[PDB]
Amino acid sequence: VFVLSGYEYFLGFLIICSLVPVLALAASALLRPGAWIQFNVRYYMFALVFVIFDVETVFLYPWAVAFHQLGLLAFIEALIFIAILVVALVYAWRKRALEW
Amino acid sequence: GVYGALAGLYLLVVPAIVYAYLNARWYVASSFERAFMYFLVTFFFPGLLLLAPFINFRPQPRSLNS
Amino acid sequence: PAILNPIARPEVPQELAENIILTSLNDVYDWARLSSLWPLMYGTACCFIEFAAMIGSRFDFDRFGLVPRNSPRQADLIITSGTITMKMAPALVRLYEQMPSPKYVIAMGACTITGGMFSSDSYSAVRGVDKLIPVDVYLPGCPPRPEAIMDAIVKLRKKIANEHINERGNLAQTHRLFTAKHKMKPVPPILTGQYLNAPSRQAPPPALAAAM
Amino acid sequence: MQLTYVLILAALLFCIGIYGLVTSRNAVRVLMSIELLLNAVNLNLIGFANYLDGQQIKGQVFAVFVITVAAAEAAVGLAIILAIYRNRDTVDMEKFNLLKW
Amino acid sequence: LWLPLPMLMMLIVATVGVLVAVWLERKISAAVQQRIGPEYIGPLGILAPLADGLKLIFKEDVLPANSDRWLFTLGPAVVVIPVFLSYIIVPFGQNLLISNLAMGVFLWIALSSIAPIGLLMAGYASNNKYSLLGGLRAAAQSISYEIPLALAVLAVAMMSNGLGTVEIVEQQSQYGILSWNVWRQPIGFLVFWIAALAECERLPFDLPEAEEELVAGYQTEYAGMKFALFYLGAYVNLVLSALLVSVLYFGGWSFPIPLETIANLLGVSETNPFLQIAFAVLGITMTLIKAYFFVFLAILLRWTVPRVRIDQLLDLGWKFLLPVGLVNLLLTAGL
Amino acid sequence: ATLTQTITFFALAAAVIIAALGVVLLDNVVYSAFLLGGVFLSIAGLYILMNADFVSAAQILIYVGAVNVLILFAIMLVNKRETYTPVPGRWLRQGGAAVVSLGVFALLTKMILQTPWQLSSVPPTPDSITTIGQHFFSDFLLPFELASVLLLMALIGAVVLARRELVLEPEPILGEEVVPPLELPERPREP
Amino acid sequence: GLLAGYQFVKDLESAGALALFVPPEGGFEGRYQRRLRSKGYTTLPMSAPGLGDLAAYLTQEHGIRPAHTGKEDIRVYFQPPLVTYHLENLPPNAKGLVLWLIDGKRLSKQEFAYLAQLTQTLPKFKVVVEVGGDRVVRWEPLADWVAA
Amino acid sequence: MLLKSTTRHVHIYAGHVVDGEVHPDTETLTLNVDPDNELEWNEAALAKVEAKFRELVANAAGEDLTEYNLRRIGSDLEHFIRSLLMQGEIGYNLNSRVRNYSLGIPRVNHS
Ligand code: SF4
Repeated sequence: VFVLSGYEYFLGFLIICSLVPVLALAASALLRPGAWIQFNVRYYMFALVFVIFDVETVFLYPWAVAFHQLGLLAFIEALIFIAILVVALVYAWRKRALEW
Repeated sequence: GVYGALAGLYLLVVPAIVYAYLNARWYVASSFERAFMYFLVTFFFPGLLLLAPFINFRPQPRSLNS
Repeated sequence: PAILNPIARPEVPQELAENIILTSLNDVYDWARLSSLWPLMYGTACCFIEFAAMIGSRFDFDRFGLVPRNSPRQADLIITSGTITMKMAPALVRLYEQMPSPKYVIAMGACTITGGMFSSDSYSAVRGVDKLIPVDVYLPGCPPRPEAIMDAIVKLRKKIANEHINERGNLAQTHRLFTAKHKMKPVPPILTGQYLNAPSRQAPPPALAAAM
Repeated sequence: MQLTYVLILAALLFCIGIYGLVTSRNAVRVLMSIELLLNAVNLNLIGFANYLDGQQIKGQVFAVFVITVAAAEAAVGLAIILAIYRNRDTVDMEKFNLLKW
Repeated sequence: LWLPLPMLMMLIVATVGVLVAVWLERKISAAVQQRIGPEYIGPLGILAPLADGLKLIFKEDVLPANSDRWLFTLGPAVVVIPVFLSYIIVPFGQNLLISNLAMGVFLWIALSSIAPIGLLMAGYASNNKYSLLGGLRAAAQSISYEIPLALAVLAVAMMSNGLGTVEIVEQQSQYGILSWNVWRQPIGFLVFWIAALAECERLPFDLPEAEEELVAGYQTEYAGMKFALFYLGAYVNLVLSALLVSVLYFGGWSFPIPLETIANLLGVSETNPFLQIAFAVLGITMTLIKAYFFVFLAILLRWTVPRVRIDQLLDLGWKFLLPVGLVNLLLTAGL
Repeated sequence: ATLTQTITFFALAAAVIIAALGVVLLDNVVYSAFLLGGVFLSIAGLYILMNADFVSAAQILIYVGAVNVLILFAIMLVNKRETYTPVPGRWLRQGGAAVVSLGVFALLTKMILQTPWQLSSVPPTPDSITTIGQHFFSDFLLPFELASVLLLMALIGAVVLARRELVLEPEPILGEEVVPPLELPERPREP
Repeated sequence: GLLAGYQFVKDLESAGALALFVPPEGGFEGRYQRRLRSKGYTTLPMSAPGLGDLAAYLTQEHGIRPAHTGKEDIRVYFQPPLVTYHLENLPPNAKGLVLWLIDGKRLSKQEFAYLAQLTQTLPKFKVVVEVGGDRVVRWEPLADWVAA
Repeated sequence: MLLKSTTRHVHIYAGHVVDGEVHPDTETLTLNVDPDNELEWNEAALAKVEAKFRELVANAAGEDLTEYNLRRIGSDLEHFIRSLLMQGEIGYNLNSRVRNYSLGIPRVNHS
């Protein structure tokens, strides 16, 4: 059974927008005639702070949608999650993590 | 989508009026008329793209009265 | 003989036939190329200010459709803007080889036509850039006026519209390769990337600082 | 597609992760092969939630916490490889056998 | 072959929506330098987006010498497919919606996360030194401006009691202009608008290398049809981000009674055949009047600010836009 | 209208297992790392087919957009152009792993089919972002608060194990007997 | 207008000496030297101010004096006459050639009629002297233009 | 390093060509005459320059490997390619999209 509504057009639009590059690059195919990067650990360090904060955003999306049907006790409990991960953010500035 | 009644009101007859309006008051229009002028082009653009190579805005040849 | 530098007769018949539709779809090919040709932002000598003045306000560059792109992969047009010496000669044919295949170099100024004032006696100027790359439109003047550079683009738009769609086999380079083995002694390179931290600047040498 | 065909997909997606966990010689390809195991326990988990206990999904809640652990285990996991690469300038799992016996 | 009528009518207004934004770039940016803009093609420049893209097809899309082949070609096809798939969200019109997904402002931020891989497999595969330095820098810029943009949508989803983008714009349709979300979220809108401008616009991007920290960016070794996907695929996201500003905050398809005088950006008389088609297509598309004000704004904002360097570009997203994005979410809650 | 849910299942189930063999068996690791997004997107295609609209949209954000970008930065940082290709290192212990992995797979398939599952014919997902959020703050509350403690620790630890020691690399702090900076004091020594 | 047929090919074989009035930005002139060249006519686009006296350049051999620049002698390069040399190369399986002169508005009125009275006295040879500017490209014979 | 000499009719490289991607060697020299096809060649004169190319590499096989020496060979090939034209051996191309006649104009011998 598939009780999701609105996804009938998602499978068709996934194919047609995928046919935008593969057919246009084929429509153009019939009309046309001391190597070092330095190991600087900031590309990793900017991406680690993303993963810790791309997960925080995911955890707050059930809270934000189902907020005004939960109440105040689910706001005190959801404030502990934000206030702790603010200390993760102050730790990243102070320890020169996201300095670049 | 209407077949030929309301489509021709958007695609052909009204964009042909704007091209008369675009030729006349484009460089001499005021500071208020110019911002409204960019809105009709950003709205009738699939209409104005059809009658694009039929109208040429090249200046009229002078008479050389001197 | 009979004629010095003779012209080879076209033995191929050039059967360039088409209907009305394929020459209507050839008008769309040729219009879309002449109307939006993007110049490489190339400039060496004095005839770049004459071309940089055309990017600006008093003469609009992007009015014929010319948006300047500063990399040879995106751009197609290249205006040879200024004197090419013996250095900057292979850095320009490298700039010409790395372009998509309808390129259309134009020359510009008296120095890329014949080496204008540097034809009489200069020991390093390539006299004319047609010794290096094929030029579509010449343009004399020293410097050309910025009204005159937009004239040579007008002559170039007359050259794009002549171009036939099925003659695109000559737009690709040929391969007449050969190979010979030399007996030259290889040498180490001269210009490695050290100027400040070279171990020749930190201290004066002995047997000369006594009388210094 | 029934419940059974998701599980044999998850049981096969597990054992390619096992084969990469034991055979791979790059230190980073073991971390990608760990993530295959932490998806096969997700594909098992939502598939147990759709056909069993569909009204209150206890599996799709438990499917959320597996992603956040494995995202936090690969953020820790690559910090370790990047501490080794600054000391031992290779990433070779046949070069880290110096604590032998 | 696209037998859905709504799916073809959306693919045209996602295609003519690009050529508006290309032409508007070459005339607004030529107005603010006191020059004409592209004349001589079309009437006054209307065929400048057609002819700039049509010449990109007819060029030899050649590779560099020692490059990866399957990731060069798949480079642009990962940047542009999720910004083309995420047009399935935007419901312009009262009597038009392509698909009523039960989320979709969360599916848009999900799909816009795949684009840093497309700048990575293009910066790596073009295979010179100045495209890894430019690819790892372009990837590390969509990273930093993504958490502030996802928390601006968290606040406007708290007020809307859902993520369905029809249910968002239905909460602003009860009072016309009194209940647009900009008046209730004046600090979460600038967080949306600065972060969306810092992921697709041309002021905080290293592609014009007049600063020479790299050669010409990550799209240096690209040419032809592949370059058209990096170029005519950047304005696809400028329109969609400007659409979602005028969907989330400013009410999509919402406006009071049109029965007014001649000063309503229209003709002269009251009941003409010219205002009935300026109403009925506005009764089909009301949002692309609003969505072409921020495209007009984002082009005009390009010449307003100076080119901020990448050392201070990521000192804006992490250190400013994210803490303001947090305290806006608590202020949108009770606290 | 139902066979297009079966054809799109087996086309996604073959999108993962040909990409899962790609992340394991492929000779280049960057081609191996990019295909890991092919696993994570195709698995996210299955979650929509299993009526899990939120868990799919949360997987493209984390696994493709955050984890897979974290993998790719952590491979452009280590290339070093020195593979050294010592494939016959000591023995053929890559065939011994093909027996345990094929052994676990044949073990699990015998378990899957013969076990009677009590599948219910009720319609699932009454708006599964509302009944997944009334779980985070009633029942799954203490795993939700511990996920905050786990993620803060994962940022304290992953910073101090990967950051540069540009504060003081030559720091002889003190001494009773000699200890190198940022190392455990038990010096290596062979009996 | 927009869709041009092949009337420019039959107008040049009829009159013999055309006169094109093209827009002065170029680009739309050359779509008529393609229909001309698709029908077997080759095209030699010369320059109108660069040509000297057209008796000495088109039908006679002329001494092009190179730039000696003080480091040479006064050389004389006797080029072959252009119209008879570029016609002997082209085989008779195709038609003749044309002289698509550009910037033709700086030729004197005597040299217009000499390009008119030479295209009849020479068989299978035409001229298309592009002269003047107009809002739309339109043509007429050179016989009517010199009397205008 | 790929030392080279790129004139219009002559592209002397220092290295052997392995399917488009040139690899720099120390022993070999690749030469392709007329990459752009301005002169219409024939069967004989594509073999005539090999009597000058392999002569000039062998006769100058005692000097260094610099781009001043790869240019000094290429400035002698392009002065042999011109001596083919002034003897009338080869001729210009007429299918070519450019017509600038870079090696002098066609002229008759002695008026
Ligand atoms: S000829 Fe004179 S003005 Fe022109 S580029 Fe050379 S030096 Fe500059």
